[PDB]
Amino acid sequence: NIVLSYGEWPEYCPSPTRPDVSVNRFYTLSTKSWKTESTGWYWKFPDVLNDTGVFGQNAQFHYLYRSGFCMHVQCNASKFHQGALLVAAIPEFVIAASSPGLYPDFAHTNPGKDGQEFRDPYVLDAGIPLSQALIFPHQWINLRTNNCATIIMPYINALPFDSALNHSNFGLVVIPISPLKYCNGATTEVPITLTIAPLNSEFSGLR
Amino acid sequence: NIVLSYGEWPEYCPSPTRPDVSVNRFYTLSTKSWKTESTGWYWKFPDVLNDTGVFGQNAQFHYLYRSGFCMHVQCNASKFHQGALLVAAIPEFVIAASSPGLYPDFAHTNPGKDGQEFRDPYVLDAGIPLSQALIFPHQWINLRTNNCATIIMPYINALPFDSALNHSNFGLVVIPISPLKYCNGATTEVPITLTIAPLNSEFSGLR
Amino acid sequence: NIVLSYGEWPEYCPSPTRPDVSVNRFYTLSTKSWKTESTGWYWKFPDVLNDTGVFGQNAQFHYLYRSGFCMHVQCNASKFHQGALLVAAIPEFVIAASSPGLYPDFAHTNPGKDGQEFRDPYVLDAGIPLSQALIFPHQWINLRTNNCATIIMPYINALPFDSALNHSNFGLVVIPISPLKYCNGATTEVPITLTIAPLNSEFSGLR
Amino acid sequence: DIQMTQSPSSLSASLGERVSLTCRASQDIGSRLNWLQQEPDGTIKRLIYATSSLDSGVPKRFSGSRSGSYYSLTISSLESEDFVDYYCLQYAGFPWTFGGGTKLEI
Amino acid sequence: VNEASVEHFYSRAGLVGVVEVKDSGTSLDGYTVWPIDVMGFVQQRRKLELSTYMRFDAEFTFVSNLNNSTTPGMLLQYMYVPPGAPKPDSRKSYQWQTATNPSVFAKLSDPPPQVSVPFMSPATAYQWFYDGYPTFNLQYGQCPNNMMGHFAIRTVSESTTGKNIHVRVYMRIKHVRAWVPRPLRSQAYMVKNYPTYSQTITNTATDRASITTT
Amino acid sequence: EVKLVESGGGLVKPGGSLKLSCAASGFAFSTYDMSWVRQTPEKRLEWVATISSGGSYTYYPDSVKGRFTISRDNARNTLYLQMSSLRSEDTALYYCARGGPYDYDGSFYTMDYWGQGTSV
Amino acid sequence: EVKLVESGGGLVKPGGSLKLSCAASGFAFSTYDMSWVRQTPEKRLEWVATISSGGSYTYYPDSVKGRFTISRDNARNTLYLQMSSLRSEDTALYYCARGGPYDYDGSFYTMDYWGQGTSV
Amino acid sequence: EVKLVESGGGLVKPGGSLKLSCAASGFAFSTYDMSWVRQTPEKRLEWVATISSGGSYTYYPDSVKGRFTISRDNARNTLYLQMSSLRSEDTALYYCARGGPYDYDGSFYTMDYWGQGTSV
Amino acid sequence: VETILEVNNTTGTTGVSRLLIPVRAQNNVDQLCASFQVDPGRNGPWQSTMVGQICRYYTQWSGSLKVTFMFTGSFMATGKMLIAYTPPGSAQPTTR
Amino acid sequence: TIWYQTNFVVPPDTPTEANIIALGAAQKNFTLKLCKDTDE
Repeated sequence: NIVLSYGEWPEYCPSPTRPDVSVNRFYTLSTKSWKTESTGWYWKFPDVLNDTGVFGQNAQFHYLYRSGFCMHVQCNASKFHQGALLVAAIPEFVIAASSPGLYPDFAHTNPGKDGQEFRDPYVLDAGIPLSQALIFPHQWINLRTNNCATIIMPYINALPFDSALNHSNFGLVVIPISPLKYCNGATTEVPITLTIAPLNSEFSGLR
Repeated sequence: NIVLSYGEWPEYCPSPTRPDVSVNRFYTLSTKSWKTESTGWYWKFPDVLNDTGVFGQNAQFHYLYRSGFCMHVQCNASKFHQGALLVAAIPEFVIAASSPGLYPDFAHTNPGKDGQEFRDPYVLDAGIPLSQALIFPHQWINLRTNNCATIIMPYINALPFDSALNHSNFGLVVIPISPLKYCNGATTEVPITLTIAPLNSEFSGLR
Repeated sequence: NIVLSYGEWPEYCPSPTRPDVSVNRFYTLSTKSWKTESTGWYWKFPDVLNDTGVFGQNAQFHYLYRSGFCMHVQCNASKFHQGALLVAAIPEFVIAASSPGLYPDFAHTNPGKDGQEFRDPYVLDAGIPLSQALIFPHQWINLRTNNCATIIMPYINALPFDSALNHSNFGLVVIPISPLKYCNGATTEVPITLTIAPLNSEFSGLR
Repeated sequence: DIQMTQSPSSLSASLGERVSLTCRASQDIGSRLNWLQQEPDGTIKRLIYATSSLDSGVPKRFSGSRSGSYYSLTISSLESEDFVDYYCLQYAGFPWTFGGGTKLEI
Repeated sequence: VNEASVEHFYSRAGLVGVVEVKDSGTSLDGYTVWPIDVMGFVQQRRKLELSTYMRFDAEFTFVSNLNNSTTPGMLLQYMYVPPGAPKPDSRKSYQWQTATNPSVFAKLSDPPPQVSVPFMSPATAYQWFYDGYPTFNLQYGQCPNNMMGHFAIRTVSESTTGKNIHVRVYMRIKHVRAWVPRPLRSQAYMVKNYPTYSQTITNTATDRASITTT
Repeated sequence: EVKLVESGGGLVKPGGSLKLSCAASGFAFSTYDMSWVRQTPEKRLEWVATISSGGSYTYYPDSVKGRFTISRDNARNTLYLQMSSLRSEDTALYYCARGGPYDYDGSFYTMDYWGQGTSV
Repeated sequence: EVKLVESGGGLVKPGGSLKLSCAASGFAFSTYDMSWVRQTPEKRLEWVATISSGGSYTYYPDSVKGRFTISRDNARNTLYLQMSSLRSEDTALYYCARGGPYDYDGSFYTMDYWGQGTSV
Repeated sequence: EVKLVESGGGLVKPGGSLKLSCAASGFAFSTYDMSWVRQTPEKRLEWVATISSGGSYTYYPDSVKGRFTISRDNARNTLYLQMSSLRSEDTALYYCARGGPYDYDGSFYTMDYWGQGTSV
Repeated sequence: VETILEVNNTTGTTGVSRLLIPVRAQNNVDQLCASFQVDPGRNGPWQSTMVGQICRYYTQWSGSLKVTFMFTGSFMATGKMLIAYTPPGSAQPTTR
Repeated sequence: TIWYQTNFVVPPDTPTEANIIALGAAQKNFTLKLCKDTDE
């Protein structure tokens, strides 16, 4: 049940430093407490790793970069818990401000490895409506059937290679459509875990 | 686990209007709240459909009739709910009064599509004892193992064809032997659903 | 998942009264309430049956004896119950006293068919530490995965035949490592059942 | 605010009569108008939610209804324990305003 | 089918900008520069912002005339300043002669001139949404590899003529191929070049009285 | 716990009506069959009335048999008992408790937990 | 039951601070969005303030809009409401109840169960 | 909540017996190991006695060690504590709380929630 | 043969409760639960393992170990834990 | 080290404190050398 985005596994550009399972490991980021008042989160594609382990050394100390990903979200929820998530990968996710000041803060366009909570998830923070977000690659997390969502994303960009600290290809959004609910005497914060695994990564332009 | 009554599928009398999947659909009657104080219900065989959809037009506007049925009872119960039903089909179920006035009211012998709640389920409202009702075709509904009961009933009568608005062949009884129980904070009325599907129906004597 | 002790089924000493399924039945002893304050229990190998049914007649009215066993422990626990048992069979389980009077009471070295509750389960009541008790044949009872433990034990002794009312070969200990826990409104005493079945028994020296 | 207000500031009927208290909204508030019953000195209980459905415990004598911009409440036969205050509350207009009162007499 | 395809969805050349060669009164310019912009009108923007990457060449037509619809014999020069050539700055300027900037010399009283600009972009395709910063707040999401050029239009004259010339640039998208479909913009467009919306959200679907009414 | 509390009693002229409330919680008041017991001034507890586990059946002893009218809210968690035209020798501490001849799986909680008892 | 109780009110000089407690139990006070309603001496219930279901969002009407400061303990099962420099015509029985514009699956318990109301 | 309440104290002549009740609810009073703590008039809380989670084991400090006799109903949800021939300097507010050296999965609720304390 | 480690060996904790690692609810994320060195033959949690005792009957040893963990909570209880191993060179990591 | 990755979530009516039990061993490549007495 791994949603292979656009039906394309990430591949090596035919014939650059091609790392291996040392960098192609499973980075398990911090968990995020899913509450009822929760609105959502989003992580940029390579910005979520630019300061985490070996991938943070291969990205900053280089000039060109391309790689897929293996985003994998899991929710350690009970059986008396109810709710639903929409886990979608948005290519070229461009964040927009909200004028009653015109341009998004840098903390909101490159949140790091912690993600930025949505301020208006109904409009995906990008003007476009959340109702049509399913046109992107996505997978539902419905606590009554399954609590896992794996998305395989290739490298989607115009140029073959591009910068890794400036241009963030996509953004993994996680939005609760049906809010969390539970009777008294339960874990009031369902944890959400995210695992990343760069697939077929490449690099160029050392130092 | 479909209890084929007397080991005979309903069949067409060899060679009359023989209807099709237009009438051989799944009539889903109203649900009935199963409570602890509940005693039981019973529906006559063709009287439960004589005013429901196409079967109500083919029965009233005719003179002869014969058909089997596919009675199918389901109970949308939780897992902390306990209880047990006895779902039996009683050929020639004749209701009896209870003198301390001598003959059953018409509302009690042809209840319609709503069924009539038993007034003395221990004696099946017919003198005969409930303990021996298992000699009829039956299937248990025990909420700890399964909440479904399907009974396939052929056409059981002396004459080949008979009236549809006067003679009601059998009656589907549903009696709770072990009453429903639950701790505080649960759905206090387990719903019971009944689905009917005439099998190999025939008609004659139009208008 | 039957832990065959030391990889040896109990066998008949090659060529004595060799009983059959009359004695090779399933003796189901009394249950024991497992509480939170519970420390453990232990039953000697042939002493647990020397007063139970036919085996109590073949053992007392004889002079030599040898047999394996099929100890089988089960815990009728709910799904909201948590805890863990360590079910181990200890060959030559010798009980020790605890001086601040020097020798164990007879009630503690031959408890009968009721078992003796441990007074210091951390040291197995025998000086040796419980942490290393897993070197013996054992099986865990973890209420979150399974509530059954079957141990097949051959006849472990120096001489071929030995007395049955004096020398008790082993002792089946049952110790809760992770104590039982439950929220309010549950069965406050999980029951533990033990089933015994002598395998390939023999006897000699009648009366 | 939408300022949904009740027309009868005070009414008086018999123990077998059928009172009809209204609450005339100004703007479009949809079917998001509730009725809150207040004791003479105690707390304020709820009667109707979404203008139509009784609460989990309210008797059968009460019932809600909708008619254009004239959201109203009608008691069946005005049994005892009814000559108390009444309020209409809507949660469409975000200021979440209220009405007046319909303290019944006899 | 064959009428819902992406090749037909972007056909039917439409007006992409109304430029005016102000030449009379207090605006004696005699020339005007129009930076080629596709997302000039909301109607075309919302359609182009359905995909992420798109690759297409364009055909430009210039329907020019005076301000009373009359088309005299006045000569006009349509100079295409490529993406990365200095733009003119006056009626009489050296840039109007550079042989690297193709020019079209047609008159007002002639069939509208029609040229065909090729796919002018460094990358593989145009990028309407560029998450990231260029030049490794006033820079987020501004891709510089989408500039197609400039169309400078002047009346070939010596002194001021005294006649304003309104030009209506018409662009047709050919050979279009789109990638990575996106949800159609729901909120308004508060400012150009940015996806900025306003605080007061507007629900996509119209609001009815109750959930159970048709 | 099975916390039942009786309230709503007091003096009344012979001939009229005076209800009684037995609002109880801490247990599923939708499956148990409750009943009413009267403790007269002579300290002799006599059965007053009963109600099924769904408020549909009722056994009235010869004490009222047509005068007292029991009920069951079952949603506001209350128990009603009417005193329509009470007799002269009808003053008692009307207790309320569980237990009922209906609810087939009964005969176990027959007046297991009681209330407090309000005088009249 | 949804048992809410307000307490912590009383007299105070115009200009200062006086908090208010709405400690409630019997229901999951970690998923419901509560709010505060004021019942003035004119018997006109006006909205005072609200709080999200996690104590992160807040809508302040034009009554305070900068003066009152609501909060939510959410662990000691309490609800706070500040009265920073209360105005002259600000005396009321500050009720507290459920209901909130947040908590998407709302609009059902909009002030379903109420408290008791403490005067000032 | 862990609602514990102490009651059953008062004056008594030096030399006799005077029990004490710590009936508690709102939590499983069949798995927690409770204990008794005394708050002397000098405002110095001293340990009095303890009881295992099943009423089988007991550690008596040097304060009584043979005089006080603790117990546990465990079915009526109560906690007992005897005062057999109390000494002269034995007056205190005998609190009761959770916490016990038994119940291997302990050391977490060590006097987490307390009672009210009855004087003597 | 696997035996238990007294991982909870701490001043005060007595009895069998020294063999248990407490995993509770209100332990916020990225917090530390337990830690123990891998040294079968130095005074510590390994001192109650069949390896931790035999290795004290010898002078030198070398090989690979294994630490099987077992959760003893309710069946309905869910969650996730991170179990990290640090080579002898580095020190105990400070954050998750 | 054992780190709390996520929280500890439970449905209602369920204990909120569990235990982890660790078991140690030696793989098939273990070796011993120079037998000597112990220090108890």
